[PDB]
Amino acid sequence: PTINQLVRKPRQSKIKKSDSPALNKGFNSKKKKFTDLNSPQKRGVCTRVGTMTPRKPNSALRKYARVRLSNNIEINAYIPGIGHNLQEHSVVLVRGGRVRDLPGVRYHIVRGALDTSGVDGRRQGRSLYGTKKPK
Amino acid sequence: TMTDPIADMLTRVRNANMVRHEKLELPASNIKKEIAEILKSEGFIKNVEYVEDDKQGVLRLFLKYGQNDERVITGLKRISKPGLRVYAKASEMPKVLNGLGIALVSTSEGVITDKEARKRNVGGEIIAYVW
RNA sequence: UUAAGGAACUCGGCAAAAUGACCCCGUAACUUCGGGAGAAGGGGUGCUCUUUAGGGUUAACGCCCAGAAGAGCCGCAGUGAAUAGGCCCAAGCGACUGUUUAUCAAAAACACAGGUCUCUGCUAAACCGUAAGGUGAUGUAUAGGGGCUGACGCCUGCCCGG
RNA sequence: GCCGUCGAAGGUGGGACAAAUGAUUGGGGUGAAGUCGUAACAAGGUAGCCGUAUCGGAAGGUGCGGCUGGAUCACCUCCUU
RNA sequence: UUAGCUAGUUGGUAAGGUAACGGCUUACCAAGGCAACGAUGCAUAGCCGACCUGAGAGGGUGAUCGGCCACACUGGAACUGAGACACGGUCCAGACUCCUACGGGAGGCAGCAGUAGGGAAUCUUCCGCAAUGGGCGAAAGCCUGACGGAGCAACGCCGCGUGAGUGAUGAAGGUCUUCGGAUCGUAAAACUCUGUUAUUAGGGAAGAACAUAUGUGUAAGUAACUGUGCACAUCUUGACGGUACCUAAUCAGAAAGCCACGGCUAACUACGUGCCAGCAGCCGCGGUAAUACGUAGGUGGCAAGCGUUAUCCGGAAUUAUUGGGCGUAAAGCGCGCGUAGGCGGUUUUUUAAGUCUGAUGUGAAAGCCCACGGCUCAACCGUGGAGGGUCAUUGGAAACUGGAAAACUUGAGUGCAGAAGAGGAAAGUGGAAUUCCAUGUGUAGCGGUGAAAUGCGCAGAGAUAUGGAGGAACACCAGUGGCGAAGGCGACUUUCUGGUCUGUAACUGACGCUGAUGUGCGAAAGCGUGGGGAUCAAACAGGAUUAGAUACCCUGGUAGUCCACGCCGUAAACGAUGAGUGCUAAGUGUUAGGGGGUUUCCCGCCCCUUAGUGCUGCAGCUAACGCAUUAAGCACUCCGCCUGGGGAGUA
Ligand SMILES: [Mg+2]
Ligand SMILES: [Mg+2]
Ligand SMILES: [Mg+2]
Ligand SMILES: [Mg+2]
Repeated sequence: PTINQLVRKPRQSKIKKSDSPALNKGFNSKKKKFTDLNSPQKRGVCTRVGTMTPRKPNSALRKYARVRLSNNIEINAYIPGIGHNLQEHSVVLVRGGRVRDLPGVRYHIVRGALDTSGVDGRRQGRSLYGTKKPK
Repeated sequence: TMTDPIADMLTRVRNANMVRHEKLELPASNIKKEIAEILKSEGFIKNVEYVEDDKQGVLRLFLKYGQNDERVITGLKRISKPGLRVYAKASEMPKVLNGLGIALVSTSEGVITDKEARKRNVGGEIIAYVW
């Protein structure tokens, strides 16, 4: 607005937030801070494999799993793909990405880097779902 | 109370263009007549005629129009206004409207068009665009 | 008086011991802003020598009064003996401080300021008395008597058949 | 060698700050076609709505004032060719 | 949603201390100091040159390279010394690890490597002192995990290629086919060249090498190059590395993939699938014929790289100085008095802080950008340029802002003569009406509803008449009329008393506008204390309707409405439009005034001019409705406010 009314206040903006709100890290041990990490991926131990539904108007049994991470928090993840090589207690890596089936998940694991084994029922997007080249 | 005379002059001017009657009245001042001579030298004005009585004014102007009655400018405004005064160098100055209009400006040596201010390599305190 | 331990005794820390004076630092919650609060906790204190502030009293002398600074001495211990507060947190009951069962109960009871209802138009009502008489009352409904409740502030619901 | 000042660490204590935590508990968001009712949307079937007070299982009702963002019907009066 | 902090604090005196000044530190006198221009306290953090992005203003970060700083297990102190309060030094205390004959002793990789540990994730326990720079020395020379330089990582940037020309048959073969044919397709096969690169063998062992010491002559100085201190000449030095590079020979044989194909987006067909498995960046696909799922074929993009995830900027004009808005879409406080601050009418003279201009210095180097040259080109390296400061110093200009001085009236205020008004506070007076009671009159219903009931009534109601009390409100007038800053103010009269409008113009001569923080007034309800209590009427009771109705309807009915002193301190406090100034078409009524003509007299009619007040309307604006001299138009100043909705005006 008027100029001195902009002088005597710093003209503040509309600061964003995080979209993958993993504490980043946080410093589970030692010397707790916790910030900052900004890691692109994290390992974590999964203590159950399960499945739910979305809200309307979509309907499908989406398969998910709740997981304790390195930083010792508690979050949820939908695993993608046909078949899931996992169970209780199993380690697994994590990315981010939200799906609109519901809240109660805004992440999803990656297939093939660790215990979650690549599914070779694909040939087309083999670069994902953990697949390696067939011949 | 009038915070600013530029507003008085340029606003009676625009309001007079939108209606298109030739003549117009206003209390005088030193800068007003100086720049009015410049506008007469632009071609944006026909003529002026000073007149005097208790105490200032009235700087009387007669405006100008085409035979098809098109307004010779399209636009107008100041720049250097109260609160936020502004200045510009001799090199830094703008060439309004790539060359058509003008940018009135004050100098250490008088009030002039912008062109004479870049040729002379003397800047100063800008007043107003017009175009 | 009693080493070691320190409420294990115990109905219960009953009693006993510990604290205790002066000055200085400092002093939370909560609060009806007054307090709580000496909160708590913690420190110093002896005699000599030196130097200095001083105030009252006087012509002045000196007579009194009670501080500071240093420097030293001693002993385990310097308000050396005696007299002189134990504290913190939390809860119910009661607001107080006060009185009470003289010779077994001192309290959560009684009263208390406040609140409320009802009575009473003046030799007023109530009352003591047989009656005069007198209290109430040198009073005159912002006054007097009776009942119930008990500071504060939030509140004080339904039923008029008996 | 002894003594004195200064001196970190440790010890005693009372408070400030912050985070995790706890029986139960209040409110909120969301989900199965849940049960009860139907306040609002037109005059929403008692016009609504803002403020305040109260009562209610609850939306909400009532009460005092205020606005039309109001309608069946009509403005005192003024404006319009 | 951090507003008071500080006592050696702040100032002085003296001394001491330090390389030096200094509350740096002691003893005394003193109570100052800092803060809305944000002290303090709180969490976060090494900074800068620069890097990324963006057209640009700007936004984000502080890797490598270079400059400054602090640190060396944590913490403290001091010696040596020019310099340290010491990174591979001590002394002390502490934690930790370890040796011990148990008395006691030892140590410190955030140096290079390397190990474990955490983590999504970051390498060889390399060769060498040839070069450059170090340290000692007279020099040779020695030490140099600095450094030269090899090795691992597609981590990134740059570059070459995985062959090229001729080759149709539209071969085989795949897929599809409306079953003719189309498609992969000069693609293959085949023919003809090449061998960048690779396989082999030679040369090169290219440069990076300049050197110091070693002999010759030459000048300064010495009595004496006898010896000394200096420019030419030869001798002699490669870790990398037998490298790079070069030269000849050999074979198209070793050397290609990833994602996506509904749109946004360049890129379509068949099968399976059937609201299932699944995709998803958005919008959304999927329930038997999916171009969106999975499979195939083909195509597009892209390339030894490609996709996803996390982060930053852009697009974002979605903090809007360049570059926004507030009638209704989020958004103008309820309104006022006024401080600090911000802005400021005209003319003249001056000043030179701001401003403009010129110069001197500086703004390290590297980097960015431009020109050039070399590495085969590029990357890269160098050179040189321009470039960059809110920068210091200094000479000039005066229009503008600013400071100082002199003058002016048009803004504002004071006057003088006037006009009006429900403007406010207190007291006083009066009529109707409701009600309560009393009395006279007189009987059987009143009152209420859509229909009823509950209630009042033979104790004679209601109705009717008289007079009495008592509280509250004031019919007509009243009108888009007035007043006031808003909330608000309507019986009348007195006392006190605030502002406004016109005309006037002598009068002072810019005294002004806005207004954070503060201060005060503020509907109705609400609260305290005390008085009053006629109606009206939350809560409540009863009746009725109703499936039910603690709701509408009806009969009663307390607080309360009322007064006074206090308190809260809000609203659809609305025109949902901040204040102030100035300019721009008319018409038409209205309210208080003013000037003039006509009239015998205007009091009547008309024309004009001020101030508020309403309606229709252009220019113009606005998304539209609409506003239109009482602007939502044209602009300036000042203030307040908004940045998706719920969560929530909650905690
Ligand atoms: Mg003990
Ligand atoms: Mg005990
Ligand atoms: Mg009593
Ligand atoms: Mg007017």
